[PDB]
Amino acid sequence: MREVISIHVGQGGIQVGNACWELFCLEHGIQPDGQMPAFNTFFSETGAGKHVPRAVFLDLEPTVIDEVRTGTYRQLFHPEQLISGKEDAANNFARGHYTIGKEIVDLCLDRIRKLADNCTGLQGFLVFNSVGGGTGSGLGSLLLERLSVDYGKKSKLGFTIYPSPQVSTAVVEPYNSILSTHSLLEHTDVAVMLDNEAIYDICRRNLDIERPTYTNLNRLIAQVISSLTASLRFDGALNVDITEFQTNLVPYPRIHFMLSSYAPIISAEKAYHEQLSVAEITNSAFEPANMMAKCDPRHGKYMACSMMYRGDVVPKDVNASIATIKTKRTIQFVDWCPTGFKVGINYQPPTVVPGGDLAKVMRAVCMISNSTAIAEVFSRLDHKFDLMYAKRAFVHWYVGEGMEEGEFSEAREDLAALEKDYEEVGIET
Amino acid sequence: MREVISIHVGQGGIQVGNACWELFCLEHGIQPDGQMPAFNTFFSETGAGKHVPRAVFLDLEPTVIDEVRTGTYRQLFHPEQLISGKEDAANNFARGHYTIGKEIVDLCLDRIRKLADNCTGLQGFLVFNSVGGGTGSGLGSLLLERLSVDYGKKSKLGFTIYPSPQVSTAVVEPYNSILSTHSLLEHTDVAVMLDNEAIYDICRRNLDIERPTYTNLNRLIAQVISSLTASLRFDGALNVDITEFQTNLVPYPRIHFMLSSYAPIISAEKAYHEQLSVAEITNSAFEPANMMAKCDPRHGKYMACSMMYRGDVVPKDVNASIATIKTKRTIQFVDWCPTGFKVGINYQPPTVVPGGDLAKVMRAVCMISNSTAIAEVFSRLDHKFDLMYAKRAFVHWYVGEGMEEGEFSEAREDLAALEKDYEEVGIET
Amino acid sequence: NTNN
Amino acid sequence: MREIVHIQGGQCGNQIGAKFWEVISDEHGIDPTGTYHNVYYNEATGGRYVPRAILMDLEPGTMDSVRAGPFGQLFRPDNFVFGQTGAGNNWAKGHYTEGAELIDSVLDVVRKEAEGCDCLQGFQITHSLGGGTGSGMGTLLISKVREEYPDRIMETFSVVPSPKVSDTVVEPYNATLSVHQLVENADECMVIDNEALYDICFRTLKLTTPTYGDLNHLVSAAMSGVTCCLRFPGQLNSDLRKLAVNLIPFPRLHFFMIGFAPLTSRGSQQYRALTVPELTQQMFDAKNMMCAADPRHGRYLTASALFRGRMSTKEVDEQMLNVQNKNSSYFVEWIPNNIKSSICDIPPKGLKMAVTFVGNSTAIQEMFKRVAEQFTAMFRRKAFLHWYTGEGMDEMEFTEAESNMNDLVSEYQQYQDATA
Amino acid sequence: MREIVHIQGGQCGNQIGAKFWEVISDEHGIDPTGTYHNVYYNEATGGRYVPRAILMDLEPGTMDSVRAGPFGQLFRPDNFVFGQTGAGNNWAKGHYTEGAELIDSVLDVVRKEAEGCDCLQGFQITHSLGGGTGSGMGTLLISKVREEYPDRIMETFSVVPSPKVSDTVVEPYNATLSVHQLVENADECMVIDNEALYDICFRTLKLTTPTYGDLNHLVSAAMSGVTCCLRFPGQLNSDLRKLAVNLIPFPRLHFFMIGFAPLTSRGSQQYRALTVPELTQQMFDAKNMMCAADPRHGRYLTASALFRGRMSTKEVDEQMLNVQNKNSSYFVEWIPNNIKSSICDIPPKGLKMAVTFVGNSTAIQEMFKRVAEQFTAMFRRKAFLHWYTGEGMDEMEFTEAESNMNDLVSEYQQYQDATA
Ligand SMILES: Nc1nc2c(ncn2[C@@H]2O[C@H](COP(=O)(O)OP(=O)(O)OP(=O)(O)O)[C@@H](O)[C@H]2O)c(=O)[nH]1
Ligand SMILES: Nc1nc2c(ncn2[C@@H]2O[C@H](COP(=O)(O)OP(=O)(O)OP(=O)(O)O)[C@@H](O)[C@H]2O)c(=O)[nH]1
Ligand SMILES: Nc1nc2c(ncn2[C@@H]2O[C@H](COP(=O)(O)OP(=O)(O)O)[C@@H](O)[C@H]2O)c(=O)[nH]1
Ligand SMILES: Nc1nc2c(ncn2[C@@H]2O[C@H](COP(=O)(O)OP(=O)(O)O)[C@@H](O)[C@H]2O)c(=O)[nH]1
Ligand SMILES: [Mg+2]
Ligand SMILES: [Mg+2]
Repeated sequence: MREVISIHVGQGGIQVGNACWELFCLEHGIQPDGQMPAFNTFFSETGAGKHVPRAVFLDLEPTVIDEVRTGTYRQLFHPEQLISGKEDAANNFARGHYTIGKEIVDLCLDRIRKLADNCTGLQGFLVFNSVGGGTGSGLGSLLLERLSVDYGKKSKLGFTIYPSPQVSTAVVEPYNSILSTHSLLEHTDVAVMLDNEAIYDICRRNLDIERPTYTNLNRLIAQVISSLTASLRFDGALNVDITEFQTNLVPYPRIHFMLSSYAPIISAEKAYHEQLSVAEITNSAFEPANMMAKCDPRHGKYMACSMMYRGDVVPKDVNASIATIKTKRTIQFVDWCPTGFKVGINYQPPTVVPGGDLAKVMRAVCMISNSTAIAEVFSRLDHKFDLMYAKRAFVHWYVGEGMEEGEFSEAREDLAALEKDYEEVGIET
Repeated sequence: MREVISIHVGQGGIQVGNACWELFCLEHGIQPDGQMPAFNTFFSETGAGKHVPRAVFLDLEPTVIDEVRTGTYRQLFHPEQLISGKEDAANNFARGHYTIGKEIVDLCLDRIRKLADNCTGLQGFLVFNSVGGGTGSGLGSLLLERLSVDYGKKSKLGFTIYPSPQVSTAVVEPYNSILSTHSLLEHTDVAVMLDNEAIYDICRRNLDIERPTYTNLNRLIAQVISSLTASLRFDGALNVDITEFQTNLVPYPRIHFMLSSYAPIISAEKAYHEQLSVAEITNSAFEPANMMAKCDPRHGKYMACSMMYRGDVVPKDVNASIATIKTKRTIQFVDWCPTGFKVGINYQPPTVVPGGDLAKVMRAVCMISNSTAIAEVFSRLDHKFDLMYAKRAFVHWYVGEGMEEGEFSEAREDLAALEKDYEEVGIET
Repeated sequence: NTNN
Repeated sequence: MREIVHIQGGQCGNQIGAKFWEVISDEHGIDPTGTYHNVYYNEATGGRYVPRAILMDLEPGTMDSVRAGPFGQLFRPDNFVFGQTGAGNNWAKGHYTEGAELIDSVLDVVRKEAEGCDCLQGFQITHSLGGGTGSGMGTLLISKVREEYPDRIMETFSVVPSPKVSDTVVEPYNATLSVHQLVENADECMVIDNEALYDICFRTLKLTTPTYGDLNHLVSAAMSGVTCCLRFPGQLNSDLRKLAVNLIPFPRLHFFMIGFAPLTSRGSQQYRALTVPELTQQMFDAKNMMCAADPRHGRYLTASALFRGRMSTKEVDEQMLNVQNKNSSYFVEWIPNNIKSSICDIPPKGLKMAVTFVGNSTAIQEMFKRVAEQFTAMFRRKAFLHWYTGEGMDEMEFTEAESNMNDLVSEYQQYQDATA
Repeated sequence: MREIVHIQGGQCGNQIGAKFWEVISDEHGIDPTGTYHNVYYNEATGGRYVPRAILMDLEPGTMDSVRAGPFGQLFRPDNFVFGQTGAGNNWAKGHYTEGAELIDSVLDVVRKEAEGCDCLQGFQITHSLGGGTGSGMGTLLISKVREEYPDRIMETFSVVPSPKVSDTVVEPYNATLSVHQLVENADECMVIDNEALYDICFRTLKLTTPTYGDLNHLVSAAMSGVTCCLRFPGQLNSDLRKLAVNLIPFPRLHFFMIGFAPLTSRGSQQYRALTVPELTQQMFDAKNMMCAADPRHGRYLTASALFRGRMSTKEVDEQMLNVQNKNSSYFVEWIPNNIKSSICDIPPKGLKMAVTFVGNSTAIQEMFKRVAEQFTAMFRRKAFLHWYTGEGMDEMEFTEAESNMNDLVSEYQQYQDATA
């Protein structure tokens, strides 16, 4: 009766969505044939046997969508919910937001409407898009504006892949990241900053694999997403719906950029060796080594922490461990938020994807945090912006696509104001 | 004790009639030999053994009537209902309205009279005329007038293949189309504008056939005809007699030009991944994209909307779905018609044509909409007329066949006076 | 054909 | 039931007619004896078929010409009328003194041939416009038969003189004198000129030695395709009259242009998969038409295209729409949707796809302009004029003919430049 | 879908393009008959394949080549637009006088070939800079097509002559003349020389007699590896426009350097590894590029690296970051993260990895300088000018052309001086 929509726009969004749908079909026990031998949240039964997933796949480049149309999951999805364009985004935000973005987003809205009408208790939206990309920013922002002006009260929670402050996969990330940030600032209620670098040092320090590949990253993000949605999916002692999140972790309607963390993250070599106690698992959840966003949480001060436990969980030792964590001097919250921890519990352990470098374990903690240190990211990112707009580098590629030249300034200006608030909160009274 | 009489004049009429008799014969279990290995509404027994259809097939080019005289149905139609002359219509109205038909109308009317002498519960007539042509336009209008002055009270529907909006199949079309529309204004109670442009679009997108042909077009037209006549033919929890349409959808005496639609016209695959209940089926039935005619109902008001459902249909969902579809704000009705809905129910699921592209499904809807946006079509068509009458182009091929020239003027202006109705009725009280 |  | 007599004239008209009859026999599966292995042929005792054509000329050379070539025994001697002298490239010697005494007889062989049909769709003529025999006799005959049967249409499959590569020295006089009368009592003057035929046969088939047989065969293929959609069933049928209605807006802008498709040589035959858009790109190319007039230099008043074979009608109509819409400049505005289509159901002998394009287009007034240029240049000096004025012709008829030609070209120009 | 056209003019252009079609046919698994054993090929009957390409020259001698060398039966017989006089090493003969006569036919073929596409991603041309046919006709064609298709983008692999190798004595003239407008309406000018290839095949591959065959093979393989990441599935895909943003900061600073990796001889192939560290150490040096311009005497405004095969994105990413923050001086500082990478999933035919290193640097400006050098010493004395002005081309143009060059090189030097 209650369910979520799943949108996957861009390149990285669609790959991580492929991994996420693999994990979802695996957990409930759904085969890639669509026939199966709780799914109301994600799937929908087709009258007799088969299941169609609630999902749309937007990308103007056919290559990845062609792959998924001829991959191992060619039979599951609906042949219309795989919407493909004909030209690349070319990492210039205006390309997927003004010129061709006007062409396919109306088709996306048609399909989304026809997919939501066949639902009853829809709750939110889970969009997936790298911001550094061209269509992952342009088309994503256009779609978000359309959905905001269309539905309204329905929550919206993106999971964006922000560029690392050190590793670079493009040279124009600052531009089409600032633009999509200024667009998404007021549309998506809860934007979880998922970085792409810290996951590498994570899977090098815990999984001990030296040469990791994007597929591992996508599997781990899929694990986080499943650990999140398990509350509406399954039963448990403390069910927490999706409309819970944007209610606990949004102090001010503008500051909502949260960073996540997941545990336990360990391969098989030490799995039997280490004990993985509830106290130690929630201690590893808080160590600054394994936060997906590249930040040292000690720099700032937390504002909200939602911890979701799944599997075998004993609430007494949970409370004891949380108390110890509250007494740790290395972490501390702002003064004006004494009740800092929100907790949910479920009745299901994780599931393992054959090939997933992770190991099977009875307990799992996914902890999301609205904090302050994350601010610095924007700052350093904003840094790059200056050293590009001080010489109008690459600007003509944008001005040639209809986007006004000076608009950048506004966006830049606005982010400065954002940073303003990330200092107006960290101050005591 | 209830039946119809179908006429198929012109070139397109005989084609769609071939397809429609194919569908009827293959639904009632009537072999193409006329022998069985409900039909009182369409066929009739010759005392014993074989069935014969109730129809008349006029043309002037001996091509198509011969092709059906030696095709697959050479031994089905009585050889006296296939009337072919000697010369050709040649796309000019006066050739099939003053010179050639001048005496062929006598034989046609005598045959129609001999048919009606045998009918026992005759309800109405179902003509078929591609007004873009010569004979279906001229001879069609002449036969319409002759029947209206001969019988009278009997209802008279029609299924005209108007010229498409954009694609071209002739150049003298806006002449012999405007003349037929002016001669069809009063004698016909129901005009159902069909256009080969929208159905090409549909066959391209929904039926997934990239290279369609008038065969598939006519298959779909036959499906629409049968889904409309199932009310009389077979049983239904809420039936309508075609004299229903004559009074539900003709508010003012002159305006009766409506557009048809059907659902779900979906391929095998694109329906295999689909729940496809009454809700989705009717929320797609109203879709302006897949209307048989060509217009933008989102840019106009609705005036009356009949919807005949067929198949195993639950009435509660019908009621709720019509409620929610009248809830929408983009679809609005005019002030003088608050109860802008008509429904019918037939327990006969749709029959599939063996070897047809259309997929088999239990629930189907057929919509006949008297709207006010279709008005603009006439204007657009009338538009073309002016760009030809500004220099008296092609008029000598008409004045040479006894047609008084001034006629054009009258029609061209009088049809324009038709606008006085439309742009008035779209205005609220 | 019978070109040549 | 929509039959067509096939009147010929002159040596070129006679050779073209023989080629056309043998090609039609090939399509309809006849052998050179007339046995199977009503619109064109007629039944005859013993299951034989004889063409419904008459063959007229002043010189008996063309008699032995149509006897020598294959399929010469299909015809009947009752339709072999032949003089003795030959007008020898003199127009008036086939229109006033010597030609006259034949046309009378020809009338007879037409009147006991037309009434042989029951529903006659019209005539069709095959002749030249420069040769005295063909031009003169065909003009007089067009006059007589339009006086006789005004209700039927008379296509004139005419071959206008080669504009630049002239083979005779008296072309302009004959062409002008003939066109002056053809513009009155004709309905479909589809012009052909050997310049365009050599252009096609050189730069589209790379052939070795193009003889007149190949040009006649190509014009034969086009001639057949023009009415094959009538000869056979189809998804959307046409005739000889629907073409006329959809091709002329005024009673004297009826001069056409012809094009055939497809045409390639073995090298290009290996490549270029066969598909309707390729056929469109081939037919609507400039140099791919039977008239030495780049059609871009004018506007298409209107143009019909007959397809042969099996295809998808949506593809046909969509290609037509795309091509009339993208190149809107070369087409004319004050008339909309000015292209027309038709589709048959039996393609030619082993040719999966075949297109015949007929277009009334104001890009052909240049041909008449240059022919009248040659005329008025050769007339200001009264050159080679005694040969004509000695045979009852005066010098006023030439001025009348040239002024009528200029009135026709002025009509083309005027109602090309019009707007809305 | 995102299809690409192929124009190849001039002797060197045609040679390299034939070799490139050979390498592609051997990559997609296409034997010389056109069978398997839309980005580049088009379908044809019987499953045959036609390379989408146009071959142009003013002397048809190159026909011999494109019909003798392997994969010669692939191209279309209509796609050979040849002249008869030959430009003969002079630019004027191929851009104002004679090339201006067949350039229109080349444009017609370009239109007939581009309309057959459904999503035309861009253009790519290959030609010399002194070769009259090549430089002249290619530059004229670029001008026309960019004035025709403003949305699409051209990526020309022009092969500039470096003076360290002496080929002809009039190169600087045609080189500067073509550069005057190649920086005008072209977006990716990947320059290639011959000195770099000689130094490569001598001191990098130990080859005995470096021959045009293997040089062309190498440059063609690089040309393929450039865009391969669109011909196959990839983890971080690209196209001909994701380079057109990452590698063009300003609408004229678009002159690219090309490098291929890996490159070794037999013994070296045996005794060495093929991994990210070794390929990276192999590609960022000076003499693994195809430009006789020492890059360590300048900087790189931006540098793209298209990897091919399969690897761990973290590994290549960390290697890029490390090679950047160690070569901080040789890179430009006023821009952040000036490097880019892009990974496909299919390695080439023969190895398990591949690396194409494309660079918008500020070192090749010096190249123009040295060429300009010769220009002055061939213009101050007005030497060898009596072959250009004698063909309609006004001398004045030349002067301002050189002026334009200055601006170009000026920009580069200016951007070498910028800070923050
Ligand atoms: N977490 C994760 N990120 C990815 C993955 N693949 C690509 N990315 C990120 O995608 C970003 C590159 O921009 P794209 O998303 O490819 O550009 P686009 O807007 O989708 O459109 P295109 O330019 O046509 O690719 C990089 O920052 C990648 O880190 C993946 O599999 N997992
Ligand atoms: N739905 C449908 N429309 C057709 C078909 N065939 C032709 N049409 C349309 O009918 C029109 C053709 O004009 P015709 O009907 O052939 O002209 P006519 O009145 O019959 O005159 P004659 O050909 O002399 O008999 C065009 O608009 C066609 O799109 C068909 O098979 N199915
Ligand atoms: N395609 C074709 N053209 C011809 C033929 N014969 C002549 N022509 C041209 O037509 C013009 C003269 O026609 P011709 O038949 O010789 O005059 P006639 O003797 O009065 O019939 C000249 O331009 C000839 O070149 C022919 O057999 N085939
Ligand atoms: N890598 C390579 N370069 C060549 C080759 N042939 C010619 N070049 C260069 O091409 C330069 C001039 O271009 P070219 O096309 O030969 O002149 P054109 O054909 O007479 O207009 C010559 O000076 C050569 O240096 C070759 O086979 N391989
Ligand atoms: Mg992308
Ligand atoms: Mg008709």
